[PDB]
Amino acid sequence: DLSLLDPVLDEYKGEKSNIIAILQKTQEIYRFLPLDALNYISEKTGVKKAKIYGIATFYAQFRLKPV
Amino acid sequence: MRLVRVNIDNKEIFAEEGKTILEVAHENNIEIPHLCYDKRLKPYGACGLCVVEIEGSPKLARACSTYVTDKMVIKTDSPRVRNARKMALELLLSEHRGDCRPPCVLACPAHTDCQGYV
Amino acid sequence: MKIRVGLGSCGMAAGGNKVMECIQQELRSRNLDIPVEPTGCIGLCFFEPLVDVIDGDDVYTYGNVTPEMIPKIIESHVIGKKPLDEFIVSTSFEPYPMLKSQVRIALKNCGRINPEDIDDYIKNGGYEALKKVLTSMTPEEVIEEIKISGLRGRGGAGFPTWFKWDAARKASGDIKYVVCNADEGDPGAFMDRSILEGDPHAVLEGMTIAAYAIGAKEGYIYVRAEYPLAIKRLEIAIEQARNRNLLGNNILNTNFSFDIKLKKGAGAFVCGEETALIASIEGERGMPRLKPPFPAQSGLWGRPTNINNVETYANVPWIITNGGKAFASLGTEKSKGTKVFALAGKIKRGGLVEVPMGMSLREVIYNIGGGIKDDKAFKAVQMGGPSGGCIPADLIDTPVDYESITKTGAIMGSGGMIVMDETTCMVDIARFFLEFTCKESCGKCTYCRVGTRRMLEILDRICNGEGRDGDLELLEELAVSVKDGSLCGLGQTAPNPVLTTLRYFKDEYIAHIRDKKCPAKQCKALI
Ligand SMILES: NC(=O)c1ccc[n+]([C@@H]2O[C@H](COP(=O)([O-])OP(=O)(O)OC[C@H]3O[C@@H](n4cnc5c(N)ncnc54)[C@H](O)[C@@H]3O)[C@@H](O)[C@H]2O)c1
Ligand SMILES: Cc1cc2nc3c(=O)[nH]c(=O)nc-3n(C[C@H](O)[C@H](O)[C@H](O)COP(=O)(O)O)c2cc1C
Ligand code: SF4
Ligand code: SF4
Ligand code: FES
Ligand SMILES: [Zn+2]
Repeated sequence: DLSLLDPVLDEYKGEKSNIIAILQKTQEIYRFLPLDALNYISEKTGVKKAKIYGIATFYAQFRLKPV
Repeated sequence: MRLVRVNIDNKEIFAEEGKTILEVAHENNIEIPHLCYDKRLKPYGACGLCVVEIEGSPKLARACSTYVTDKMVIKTDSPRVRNARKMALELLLSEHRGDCRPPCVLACPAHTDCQGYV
Repeated sequence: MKIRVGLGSCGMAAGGNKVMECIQQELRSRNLDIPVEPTGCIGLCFFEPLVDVIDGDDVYTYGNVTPEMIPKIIESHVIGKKPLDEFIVSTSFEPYPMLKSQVRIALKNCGRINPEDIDDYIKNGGYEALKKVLTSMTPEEVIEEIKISGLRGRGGAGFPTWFKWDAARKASGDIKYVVCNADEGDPGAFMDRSILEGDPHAVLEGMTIAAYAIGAKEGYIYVRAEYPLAIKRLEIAIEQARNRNLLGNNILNTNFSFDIKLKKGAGAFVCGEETALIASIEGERGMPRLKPPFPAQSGLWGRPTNINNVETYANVPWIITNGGKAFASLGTEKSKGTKVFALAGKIKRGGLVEVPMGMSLREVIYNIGGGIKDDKAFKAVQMGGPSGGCIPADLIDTPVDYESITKTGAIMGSGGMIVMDETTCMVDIARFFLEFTCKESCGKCTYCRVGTRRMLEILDRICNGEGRDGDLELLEELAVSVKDGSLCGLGQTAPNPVLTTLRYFKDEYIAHIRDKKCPAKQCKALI
């Protein structure tokens, strides 16, 4: 699913400096950061995909595998 | 503008303000190692190969970021600088998986470029 | 009567939530109308869960309170108007000896008030420093007051705060920020988490005074997202303060305007660094940038920002209300004021301690900490955290001070002193904290990214006994090269354990590598 992230992306829109909060919300929702969800964030918010993956893999709290 | 008077490797230089030590040394034929420096990009400071010893400063200063000031004495080949660069290069090599020359070249007593002409 | 329950993160896991629920149910059963309010950690974490009953001015604390013991407390003190004295540990008549040798400035209201009530902080003299600043003061006078007070550091840095304020306010630009460093990267130190959960309004008042002294109109608090109680308390405090016109635009009917937004870090040790904090707020990975361009001159989005710890912000309002001279009369000549430490390890009584600067480490370990657990010999203190050093037994008399602690190699750091006995082996401890720092590096510069790993494998080879010759000299040279070559403070303070364990406990390493055994008998591979 991708509509679950629709409220979050609507709350943190207008500024591309809130990507970590969106990633944390996605981590809470899906329990992990699937590449399709990261793609949806990259498309909706307008931040480059490499930045998304870097900020996602920087922290040990973010896991990219299903739990 | 003002012409700053610096001294790099016992050679007096009249450089221009707002210049980094790397640019001054490049334009005055002084070699400073650098791996993470490009003219079109802002300084990074990762490799730490361009460290130079500046008189009056306790720590080695990166030549890619430090700006030349007036009355600056810079030593780019002091033993402290050489040890720092050697340790940085050893640390970089510790995680390097490569082959500078193939085993065919190394086995030849004349070290002919076997891979090249093959 | 006024019932208060320790509801801080500390009490929560201890069972404070269940204690509060049970006491509310008991009061409902006996149809008693008593105000039950939460309160933060008072420093006696080992006594939690804690219940404090207030009558007039006197307070009675019940150590290790339990739901089954609540009805006895209600029927004795609340109903019978008679102290039980069988479970009461401390009272206003006689404070606990752990709290007699502490002076408290940052934690003065931590654990004695209601965090979710602005009026409770107001009635304790709060938000009067802000009024005095707003009416009969000017920003230059605020800089001068902080400078006279000698306040500095409190994040382990030790830099004068007045200098940062002056640099921020003098810097070019019409928009300036004020940030608060509340990301406690060191696991084992919770001074500012406790301050945010217990007394969150001193942080706001200090931030507002700093913004007045600097010329800021926006504020940020960088609190980790792993502190949910701290975030909740901070949000409640911010909303209540905005209700009283003590925050937001037009504070106290003046032209001064200041508002605070909350940033939740994902959680990373290096993100606590100023520059990495700035990058994380900007929305990028926490990679520290070069220092000479300073946040006071170019921080968030290129505009001057003032980044300070929670403790210094908490000390600011006390400085303003009592004057700089009163603050400067506490501590040594180099370090003024009080400092907060998190005693842990083999100490008898762990928790938070606010001690004057210059108080000897032996006094903190024995007089305040209660001595070593099980009365064993005291080997070393791992001061500063994973990037601190092991101050040995003979240096137990080095006074608490930035200069005096640093002269021994260690750093003030996150104030987390890990007390250790003669049972602990030094090689494993050095390898333990170095492993953490190597895991927490960001990987930008070669010296910290790969040098720390080489040190970790060298230490592992030493501990396993499989180390070759030349390991000690190579390890020392690697540590001093990483320390003098790394870019940020996480690499320059990364080899602090090793170096310190090579200055006082070289013989431990030598016996580890040559005799293939450890005197402390803690290495599993050698027992
Ligand atoms: N809290 C922890 O868990 C923890 C962990 C490791 C280290 N530490 C401590 O924190 C320190 C971090 O070092 P750092 O590099 O962040 O501090 P630093 O010594 O580079 O400077 C500290 C502060 O001084 C300011 N400053 C310095 N010169 C200035 C100038 N000319 N103008 C304006 N501002 C100026 C900096 O901006 C910063 O706010 C370490 O030395 C260590 O003792 C704490
Ligand atoms: C790895 C690392 C972690 C740090 N963590 C903190 C921290 O959690 N809180 C803090 O106030 N400073 C921390 N610092 C120090 C900051 O870089 C900076 O010195 C601090 O925000 C200055 O605050 P002060 O002026 O109140 O002393 C850390 C530094 C490093 C290198
Ligand atoms: S192996 Fe290749 S990349 Fe590595 S040092 Fe040799 S030439 Fe350079
Ligand atoms: S020392 Fe480590 S954490 Fe600091 S910038 Fe270098 S690689 Fe990153
Ligand atoms: S060229 Fe790498 S630090 Fe300057
Ligand atoms: Zn051992």
